[PDB]
Amino acid sequence: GHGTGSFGDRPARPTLLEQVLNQKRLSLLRSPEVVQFLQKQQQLLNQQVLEQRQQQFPGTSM
Amino acid sequence: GAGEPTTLLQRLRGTISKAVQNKVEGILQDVQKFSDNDKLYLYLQLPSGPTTGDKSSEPSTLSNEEYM
Amino acid sequence: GAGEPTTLLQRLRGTISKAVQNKVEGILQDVQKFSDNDKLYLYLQLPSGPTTGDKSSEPSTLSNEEYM
Repeated sequence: GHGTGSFGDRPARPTLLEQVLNQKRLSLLRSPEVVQFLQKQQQLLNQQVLEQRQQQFPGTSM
Repeated sequence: GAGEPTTLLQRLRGTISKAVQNKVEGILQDVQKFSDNDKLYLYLQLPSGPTTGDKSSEPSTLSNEEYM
Repeated sequence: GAGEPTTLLQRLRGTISKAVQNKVEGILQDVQKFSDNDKLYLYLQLPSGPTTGDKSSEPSTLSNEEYM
């Protein structure tokens, strides 16, 4: 069983909630060593990706 | 609340801390207490109550890009 | 052991609990208390077969043809 492919959130924006949550996901069983390093590694790559924001105000076609 | 223990990095560098491991298992079970999927969505995909983006936070250079 | 009105999934579905958020913060400060890379190597130093199938050397080319 696996959740369908729903596009919404993205790998970025580190937060407390997202920490404990994402942590358990990668935990699988109950590995503190993995969930630890992984959690940190994820946060790092998270900040890296996602560039700055812009305006973007198109207007063409129907 | 007395005594003079060592540092965390030190006690850890020499060997894993019982509190660290135990703690991890503590919270892990806390959430596991209920549905992991149902909650996973209710959390990671929270509906976000009346926050209006932290009262119009309007981020800029708080944390997104910098260097390397 | 205190009370527990309504179901757990629902009791939380309405809104995250303060106690829960608290624990989360604790863990964050826990790992952050010490470097990640430094501890990474320190931990691996322990006997637990770091090999692991030679860093997972599983086969995987591509396999895909559609012409004649």
